Amino acid sequence: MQIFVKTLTGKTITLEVEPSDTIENVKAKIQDKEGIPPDQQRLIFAGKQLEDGRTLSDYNIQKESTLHLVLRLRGG
Amino acid sequence: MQIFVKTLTGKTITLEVEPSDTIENVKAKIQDKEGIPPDQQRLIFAGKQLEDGRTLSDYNIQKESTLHLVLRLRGG
Amino acid sequence: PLAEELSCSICLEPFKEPVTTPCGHNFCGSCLNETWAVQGSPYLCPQCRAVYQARPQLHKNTVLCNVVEQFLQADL
Amino acid sequence: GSHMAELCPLAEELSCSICLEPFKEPVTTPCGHNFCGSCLNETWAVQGSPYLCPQCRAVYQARPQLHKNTVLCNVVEQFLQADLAR
Amino acid sequence: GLPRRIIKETQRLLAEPVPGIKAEPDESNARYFHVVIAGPQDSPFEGGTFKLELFLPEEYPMAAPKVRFMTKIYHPNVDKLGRIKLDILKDKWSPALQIRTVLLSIQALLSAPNPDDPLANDVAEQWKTNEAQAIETARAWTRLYAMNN
Amino acid sequence: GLPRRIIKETQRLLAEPVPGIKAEPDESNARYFHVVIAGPQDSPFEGGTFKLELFLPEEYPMAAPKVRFMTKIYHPNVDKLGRIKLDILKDKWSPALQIRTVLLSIQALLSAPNPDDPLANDVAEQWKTNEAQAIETARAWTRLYAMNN
Ligand SMILES: [Zn+2]
Ligand SMILES: [Zn+2]
Ligand SMILES: [Zn+2]
Ligand SMILES: [Zn+2]
Repeated sequence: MQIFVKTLTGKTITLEVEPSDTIENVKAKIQDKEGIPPDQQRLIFAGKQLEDGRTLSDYNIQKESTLHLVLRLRGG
Repeated sequence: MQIFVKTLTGKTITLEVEPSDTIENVKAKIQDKEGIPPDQQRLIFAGKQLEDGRTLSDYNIQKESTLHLVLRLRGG
Repeated sequence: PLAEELSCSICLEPFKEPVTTPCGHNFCGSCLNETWAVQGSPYLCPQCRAVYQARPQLHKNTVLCNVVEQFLQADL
Repeated sequence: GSHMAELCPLAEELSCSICLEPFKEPVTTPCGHNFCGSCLNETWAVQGSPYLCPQCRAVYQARPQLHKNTVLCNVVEQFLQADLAR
Repeated sequence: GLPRRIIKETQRLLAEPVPGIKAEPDESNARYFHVVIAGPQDSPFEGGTFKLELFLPEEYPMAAPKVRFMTKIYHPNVDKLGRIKLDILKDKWSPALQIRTVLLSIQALLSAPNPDDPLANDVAEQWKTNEAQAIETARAWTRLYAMNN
Repeated sequence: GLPRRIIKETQRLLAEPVPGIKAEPDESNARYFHVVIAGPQDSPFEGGTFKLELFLPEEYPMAAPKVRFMTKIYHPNVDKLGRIKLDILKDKWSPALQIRTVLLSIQALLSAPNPDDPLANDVAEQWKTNEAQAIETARAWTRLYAMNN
């Protein structure tokens, strides 16, 4: 299956994934595509900040879902 | 008028010039297109190394003449 | 589309005299100048938060310039 | 191989001046020049400090750490990979 | 005489709406944005619809938008006046960030409170020492304030 | 098993010959190049046709080609063995340079001798202390060695 990632500029990249892929994996593909290291990436879906250890299917992220890329944020 | 400059890789760029342009002006145009500063540029035409102060017409360089780019060289 | 690859993440227009940071990210010279003129050390890449303890001097990416120039001249 | 017609005029801009092939994982020097990561690695592994830009002889007193230029990667990837619909 | 980025961004905002987030400019002001963000799934704010004010200062995009909750919310990183203590809104802002990604960031902040560094000290304290109660309170305030308007 | 660059370069050389310069590979060796350079106009070598050997070592383009005059020439920067003291052939080489640009550079060197840093000290001295004589000598040698060869 495929998914989409909306990058900072609004530009949308498409990613080849399996549902068993971790968010880390996705981040690595994004790093390959966008040159942003994973520790600086945050992926938002349904308003959740997705967690590195969980998988795409753990979040019910299915084909042609869009994940929104964001930079590391810290509430203080 | 137009002239051609064969860059290091072999790709040929075209330049809008006047016969009254100095080799320096040309170098500046090459620098604009290729990012090689004039002090590093050397232009060969009819086997001569063209001089910064002289103009295109001093060398009888006419439209669609080709100049060959080379790097700063020093015989020792 | 590469129309988007070739657009600056700061001004959202096609790169103008783009410059490439050591972290491999591109900005209009002016946009990045403005960004890092605004602040003092440390200087961060807008795109990946790569940290520069001083402002790196950069010249324009002539290939990318020319590619955009081709893109745009072709469009017209 | 074939390429999308409108992308064909980019072939020379998008080729490495060291290996003369389309950039592979290109890297951009601070002086604004692009090389396949490997080609530049080889070039500057050959010598020791100072390291000079192959294109403009800009002098670096140490090996600059450089990451791949993703925009140029993706552009090159389009130039190569873009096909018509089948 | 709007800077072209704000025009483009606004256009893209209208054309490419993100689910769970509404942002539209004020007809009397292109720099003032009326925002509504949905509370994130599986959060105490779930089912909530929170109104925010987003404002683009003159130095934008070199400086962050000014963003303020206008709906009351129980969150250690948001005070009684709705002010948001989030790093991307001050020192760790980036001109590559945008309205969209700022709002998404705030939504993520709702999804992931940080009591260890407080803005609302009472709330944050409550959140550390008594997380369950703080969560239930957050859900309650979400019901009372963010299921109308 | 020729590197693709050298193949390409050779093709371009054949297709895009530069005026005043001939370069062809040896049928028995793709890395051995038989070169002929025209003496630059308005140089003491004008009217000359100088044979050179250009050779691509295994490390090319990371290392410079080996280039040697095979025609005898009176030049401060070329010795009796034809060896050429030119910086781009050693310390100031760059892998972006090519056969074409090296040959052009040698032609340029002919058009612009440098006696102050000698390879042939006798010639360079003569070039310094008595330039007219050195030029006349160079022209004489061009006639004797580099015409009808
Ligand atoms: Zn820009
Ligand atoms: Zn960066
Ligand atoms: Zn290469
Ligand atoms: Zn350079």
